[PDB]
Amino acid sequence: ASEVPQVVSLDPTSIPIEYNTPIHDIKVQVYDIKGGCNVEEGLTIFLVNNPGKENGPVKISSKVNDKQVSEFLKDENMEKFNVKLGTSKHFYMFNDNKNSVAVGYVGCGSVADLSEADMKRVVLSLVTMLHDNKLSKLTVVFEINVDKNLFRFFLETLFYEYMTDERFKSTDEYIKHLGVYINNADTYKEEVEKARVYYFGTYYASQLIAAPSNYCNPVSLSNAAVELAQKLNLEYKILGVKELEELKMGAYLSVGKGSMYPNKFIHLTYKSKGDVKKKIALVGKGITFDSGGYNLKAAPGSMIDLMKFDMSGCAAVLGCAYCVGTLKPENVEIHFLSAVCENMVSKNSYRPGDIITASNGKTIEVGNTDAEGRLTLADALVYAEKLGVDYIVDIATLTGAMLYSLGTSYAGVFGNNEELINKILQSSKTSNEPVWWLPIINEYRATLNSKYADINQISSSVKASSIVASLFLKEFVQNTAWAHIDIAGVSWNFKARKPKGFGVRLLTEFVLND
Amino acid sequence: SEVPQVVSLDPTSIPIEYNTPIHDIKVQVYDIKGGCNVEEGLTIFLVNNPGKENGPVKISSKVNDKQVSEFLKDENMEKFNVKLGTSKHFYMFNDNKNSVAVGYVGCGSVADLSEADMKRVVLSLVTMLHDNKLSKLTVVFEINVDKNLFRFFLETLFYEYMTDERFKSTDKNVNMEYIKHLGVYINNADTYKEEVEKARVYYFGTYYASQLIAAPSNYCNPVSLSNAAVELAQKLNLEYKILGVKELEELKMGAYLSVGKGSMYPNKFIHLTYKSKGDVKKKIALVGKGITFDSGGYNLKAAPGSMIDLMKFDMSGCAAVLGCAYCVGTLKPENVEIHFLSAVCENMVSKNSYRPGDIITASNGKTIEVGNTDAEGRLTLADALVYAEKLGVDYIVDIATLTGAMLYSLGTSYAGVFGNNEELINKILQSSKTSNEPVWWLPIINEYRATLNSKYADINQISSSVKASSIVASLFLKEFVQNTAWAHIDIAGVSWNFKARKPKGFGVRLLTEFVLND
Amino acid sequence: ASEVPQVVSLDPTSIPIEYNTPIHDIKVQVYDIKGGCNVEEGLTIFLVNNPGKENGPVKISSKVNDKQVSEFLKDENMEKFNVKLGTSKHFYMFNDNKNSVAVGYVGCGSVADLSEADMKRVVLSLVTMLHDNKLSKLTVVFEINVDKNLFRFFLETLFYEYMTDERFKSNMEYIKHLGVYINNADTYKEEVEKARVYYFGTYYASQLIAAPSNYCNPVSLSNAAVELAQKLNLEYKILGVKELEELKMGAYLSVGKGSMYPNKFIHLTYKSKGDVKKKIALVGKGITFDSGGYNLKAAPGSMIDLMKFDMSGCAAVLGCAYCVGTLKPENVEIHFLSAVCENMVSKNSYRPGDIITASNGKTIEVGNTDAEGRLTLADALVYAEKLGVDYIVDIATLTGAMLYSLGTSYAGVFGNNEELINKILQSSKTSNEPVWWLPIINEYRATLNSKYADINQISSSVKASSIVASLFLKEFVQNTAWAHIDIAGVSWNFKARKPKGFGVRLLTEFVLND
Ligand SMILES: [Zn+2]
Ligand SMILES: [Zn+2]
Ligand SMILES: [Zn+2]
Repeated sequence: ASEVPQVVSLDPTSIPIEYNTPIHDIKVQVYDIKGGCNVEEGLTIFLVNNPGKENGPVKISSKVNDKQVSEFLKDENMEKFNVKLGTSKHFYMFNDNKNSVAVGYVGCGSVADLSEADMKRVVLSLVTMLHDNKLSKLTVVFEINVDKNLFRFFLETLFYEYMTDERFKSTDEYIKHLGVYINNADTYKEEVEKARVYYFGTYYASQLIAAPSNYCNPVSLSNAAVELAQKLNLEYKILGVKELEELKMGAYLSVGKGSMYPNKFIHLTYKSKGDVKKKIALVGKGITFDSGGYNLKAAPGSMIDLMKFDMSGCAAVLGCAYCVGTLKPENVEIHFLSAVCENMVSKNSYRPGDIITASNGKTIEVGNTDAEGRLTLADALVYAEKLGVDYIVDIATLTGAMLYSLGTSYAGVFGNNEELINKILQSSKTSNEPVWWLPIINEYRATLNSKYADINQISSSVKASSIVASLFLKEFVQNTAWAHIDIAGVSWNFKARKPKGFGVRLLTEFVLND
Repeated sequence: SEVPQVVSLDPTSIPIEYNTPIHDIKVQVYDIKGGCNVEEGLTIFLVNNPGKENGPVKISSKVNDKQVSEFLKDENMEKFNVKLGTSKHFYMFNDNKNSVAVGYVGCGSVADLSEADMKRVVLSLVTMLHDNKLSKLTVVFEINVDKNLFRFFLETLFYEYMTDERFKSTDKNVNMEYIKHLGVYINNADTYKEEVEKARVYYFGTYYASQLIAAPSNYCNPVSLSNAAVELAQKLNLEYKILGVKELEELKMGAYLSVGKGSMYPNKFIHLTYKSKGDVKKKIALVGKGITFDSGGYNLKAAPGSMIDLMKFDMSGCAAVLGCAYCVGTLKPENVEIHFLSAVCENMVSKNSYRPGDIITASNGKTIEVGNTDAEGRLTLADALVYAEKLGVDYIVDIATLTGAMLYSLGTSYAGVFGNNEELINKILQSSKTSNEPVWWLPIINEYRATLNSKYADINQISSSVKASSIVASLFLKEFVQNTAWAHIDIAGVSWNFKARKPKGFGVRLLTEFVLND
Repeated sequence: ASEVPQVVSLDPTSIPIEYNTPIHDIKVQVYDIKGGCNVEEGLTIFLVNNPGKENGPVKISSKVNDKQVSEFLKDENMEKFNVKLGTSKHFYMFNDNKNSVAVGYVGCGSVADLSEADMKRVVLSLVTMLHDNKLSKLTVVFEINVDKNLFRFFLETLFYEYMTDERFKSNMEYIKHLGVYINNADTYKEEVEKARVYYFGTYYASQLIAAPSNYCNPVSLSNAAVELAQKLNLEYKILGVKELEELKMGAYLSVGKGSMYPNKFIHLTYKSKGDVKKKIALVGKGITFDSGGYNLKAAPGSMIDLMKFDMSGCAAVLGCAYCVGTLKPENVEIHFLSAVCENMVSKNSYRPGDIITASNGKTIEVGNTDAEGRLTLADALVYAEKLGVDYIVDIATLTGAMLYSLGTSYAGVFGNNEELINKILQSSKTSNEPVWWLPIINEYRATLNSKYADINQISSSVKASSIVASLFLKEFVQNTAWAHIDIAGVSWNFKARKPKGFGVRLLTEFVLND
């Protein structure tokens, strides 16, 4: 940890982090639906669908251990309501002990197998029932089929969407118990604490992303990474400017020349206690603010105000270290890397046209100072490869063109090894964080031929930027299976005006499945 | 106090002319009933024809000279008309056989002249003084004007006549001489005599504001401007205090300090005070926006129409306040205590600048999410308004070149006024009427307040959905006044005279009248 | 009826209009709150506040005539909920007779004086419940204070927002009963059928606006006006191209030159049965599609896809004819005028630079074909002044600058007569359609001095376009009190994606109170 420089004494010197969240105090109990449902304090919600009958009637199938409640929920009363996805209703009644109880349902539609996006919709409806109601307990009854992974996803999403970030509130009551009734409850029980770990990894990444760039700068972000490593007993090394110069990391150093915050390179290590059978490097893009540099983000739709989110890759990688440090997988050694800097406008900034030398000796002609993420990634990839790992996976908010290709719902994966790419797709399936494979088109490579330097940073002819940037990055991996995840489109949730913490669960499923 | 320089040729003060040639003009008001002596220089009749649009010129005064009277006969004048702003020059020999210049300016056919009408009349008169060498001008009012409008006539004649040559070097105007005497003939002269020296004080407050606004950003920076304010206070015997960065850190003025983080000039907060001898009945804070240059910061002013070359003028609010301090310090009103406040800084691009997305904390403890670094004026004004309210004052009035949207609502002639108290608003509209500086009341629409809701901070600096940005800025400002009558004058559209390529010094007379009226 | 031209046989030949709406089937009853509440049937909603306590607990005071619901409404239950403006909850339960009811509340925040905008939010939250409700009755309990006009505004807004427009389409049932409990119920009763009339005026204007330009064109619009006039027994005349040529309406006819639809000038008249003491012309801008013409709407932000709404003023004037023809004021004669045409790109369109002659003989130099609204209004105003009326009021979606001056909530009013402006502002207050007085600054008039014509259509220097447009219109009224209402910013509800029908209630209040 290093001292964070300040312009004025009011400049903050750390990122505030909440570790002990109210989600962590919630006691979760899972019961088997075969024993019937007890219905007492709090709110009890049934998840009901009607397969094949679009907006069909509600029917409650589980046994309920209360005669008054069973009478309320009989088919004759419930058929006046429907299962349209996301629809919900609240019921109030007195039970067999003459106590008042709150019951309800959320509609899960008429398709038997819910997609990740469907389930999020169900969760959002459920969370509007928790907001503005002081409840001590929620009980959820699954009258719908879900596999183990989708059940976990239900929990993670619930926790994440319910949790509210109030770190930056100044002048401006969570349940204590969650009951779940499900068929074959004993097989779903194992997902509960995994879900709690996954929730905090994602929420932790989200806290880092959402923290503005005066709070979250290269020095305070690397200090947060140190403090994480100390709580988790990971090994850690933060490389500063003198060390970076010695390693000849001139692509990464040039991007950070115009910042008042010194570059800091984050290297965290998890090692398994047993024989190591696989070595992995996870590389996240870490630009704490992206002004564009002398290629300033001034054009309509450039969104300079969103640019604190340009370290979302480093955040996903640190959220992954949290989950890995907590779950403790065997047989694996994982390095978590991020070349952290800030891209600013200064007398000291690198310029359009500058020629700079990366730590593998390749000279690069800078065509646009706003394509800085690929320069910092190029030195981090060289460093990752020198570690002698089996796989290198990077994750980055790299290109705006992602919005035009896959949009805000799916991230793109590119890579040089099909087996690795399949493992990432497999991890997408089991994490329920959607990614789609996109090609590295070798025909475009000639457009990176520089008249003067070994290579151009950008294409002056090809508009397919996310592909061009993957071609550039590929030049910095000589002999290792490598994949690149571009999360520029999926990282920020525009509708809810907050980060998704996207990638933490995807990467962690990758490591654990391996 | 010491102004930092990058090279030794960078200026270390704003040049300021105090004893201007207007101050050397001897002015005498004479009653028209005695008739006009016509003996030297230029004599101009202000003449109308009520009813008859572009009607003929007919002189109504007695003139105590046979020759000049002969020249001014109706038959001779009938070739000429009274269309607003039209003028003519005559040359003749009086009874003492000395050459004499005589003339008229047309004042139209509507016997009640607006502020804009009287401005056209003065402009034509000033064209008659330019490119001529004259020792004496006399003006004969053959029109009806109230006391305020007669004073406006003199203030405007003085301001428009005065030429600002501080930054000329090889191109100083060789042929520029000023009159030494001004005679005015008018009905019931004794009653207008009091307006002469008041006009002279109002002219200078206004010209002084103009000098600071016109001074480029390399002459007028936060250190040199706060230094000029100290000098002004010292000449007037006002109490004064300039708060520096260490004091502003202790006061926790985080919104104001974030704006100046990227500047080579330390933030300086100006606080001057005028206090009447005897009973203080009203305490007022006047707060002026004092951004000495506004580049936009990282939301740089790069879009077509953004006029970054005009942005030395973004301290026009602070100039108005300082010109007001001049008039107040000179005229010495009773029963008031006036605080003249400006949070002065410069909005620049640097490794040190604040960024879009940053969350900063104001001196009242409110956290603010920056959505655009070029909305910097309301961040500075938020901390200045907290400071003003902690002074225990009865009224807070701020004046500011805040939003370019003023050009689309009121344009270049009228300023907009917003506020939280209808009595205060009405006092401002009243002073608008007696100062002849036009203002229009605009609404603070509370339905837009929800668009300032921030997901992370207590409040957003800017709306992402509402385009009525002068209204949104006022709703933002209103959050920094808890329980005091407050009004806000947006002068972004009126401050610069685009036609004449100079400042208006808008606001000095409006604020003084407001103070003196109280 | 004129025949509607068609390019293909599938082109529509009329505007579909619903006259008998489900709102017209609602039986409304108003009871005094001091008597306590009958809650035995249907959905009951309490409007509740907590003055001084930001986000304070809900507390319901009314005595209710049901033991189950009474239990539900006890303080210990309701304090789980808060009063933040627009927040709502509602619960299904069984009443003392084991019939299904539902009960809830809508939060009215912590300030006793509700504004109109505040009241819209309350209504929207109530409407959200209604759009999921199939109980046959709604009871609204006012545990808050509102004046007569605000209560009528509550009803108008409830009816307007509840009603949904399904004319172009190929969960709920509309209620049949509405009960209101409010203090001084006897005085509020006279507001009910006035609200229902104002609601339909506003909805009918809305149906015209929302109808796309292939349904709603100069011929189909003026046909609709004739059918309206017939149903209300108003006098009517539609002026066609040959009559408009005889009348020398050169400015209006030039704007419509490029359209396939002939210009149609609408003139309806209501005349009171008694002595006529005031004569009024209401003139509405009626461009059924504004492409901009050769000055095409191609710049970012020009919103060409919204430009079916450029007949909003005409629609307001026609909604007002409905209300006036229904309510039948005494002592007045009202002329409802619109110069209807469509502004298109064609070999036949007028061009930037054309000099055109208005029906008062003034020659006009066209500087921009997208400032067509004021050309059509110039001839309409001349037409109106020849009728010999006491007051002319025009209403028009005239300048996009309105979004930069007053925004989307308040319209601007400009005029040549202080007393008429005062009556408009007073009607704004009583109709709850907000307007703000803006000046006609005479110093800008010189910017309309054309080198070649009598006058310019636009300024080439002044950016205050709403004022400049008003200066231009003012040249076409010689000696009559006139006011101009610019509703460009307030006519379309961008968040709800539908028209407001703005101006119907303001116009009616103006005519009813004069
Ligand atoms: Zn970037
Ligand atoms: Zn500014
Ligand atoms: Zn139009």
